[PDB]
Amino acid sequence: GSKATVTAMIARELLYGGTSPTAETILKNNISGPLTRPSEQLDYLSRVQGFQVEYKDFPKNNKNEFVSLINCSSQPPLISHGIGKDVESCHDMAALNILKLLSELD
Amino acid sequence: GSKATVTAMIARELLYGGTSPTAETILKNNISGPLTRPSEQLDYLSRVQGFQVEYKDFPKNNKNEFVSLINCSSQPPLISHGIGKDVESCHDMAALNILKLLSELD
Ligand SMILES: [Cl-]
Ligand SMILES: [Cl-]
Repeated sequence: GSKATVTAMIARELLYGGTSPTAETILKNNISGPLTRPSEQLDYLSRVQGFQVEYKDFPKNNKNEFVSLINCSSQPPLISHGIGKDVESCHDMAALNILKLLSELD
Repeated sequence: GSKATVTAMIARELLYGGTSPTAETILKNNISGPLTRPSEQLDYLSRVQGFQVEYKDFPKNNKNEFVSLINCSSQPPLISHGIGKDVESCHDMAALNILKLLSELD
C-alpha cells in the first residue's frame, strides 16, 4: 500500500533472508536459480557434492493431503518425507528434514 | 576437511541464509551484488525506494576502535551509528540499526 509499508516489507525480507521478492517485483520487467526454498537449497548442495536427490509422491488422499518421500543417495540412502496441501510443500518439508540431518544438528 | 564436514558446512550456510560461500568457493574458477551483509541489504533497499545512504567515519581511536555514523535521507534524516574493530563492521552495525528501524519492529 503506502510505501512506508512497502519499505518495511522490503527491509523485513532482507533482514530475514537477504533477498526481497517485493523489491524484485518492483524492479521486474517483461522485456529483460539466495535459494529461498529447502528443495532448492538441497538441489544445490547435491549438485556441488554430487549425491542424487529424488522424490516419490503419492496421489492426494481422501482428505486432500499429499505425502511424499525424498531419497538422498548414500549407503544406506537417507530417506525422509513430507506432508501437506500440495506436492511442493511436501517436497520442501522433506528437503528441510534432509538438510537438517546433513547439517549434523547434534 | 572431510567432506561429511564440508557437506554439513554447506547445508548449514544454506539453512541459515540461502547461500553457501563454501559451495561458491568449491565451484569458483579464475577464468569465468542474496545480499548477506546489512550494509549491502540497505544499499539495495535505498536503490529501489530511492533514499540516499551515506556513512561518516571517525579515525580509529587510541583503543583501536572505529566509530561511524550512517545517514538515511528523510525529514528529519535517520541517523544511526556503529562501532567496531574495523570500518566495515561499523557500517554493518549502523546499517542493521537502520534496517530494523525501517522494518517497524514495534
Ligand atoms: Cl526441486
Ligand atoms: Cl555499502
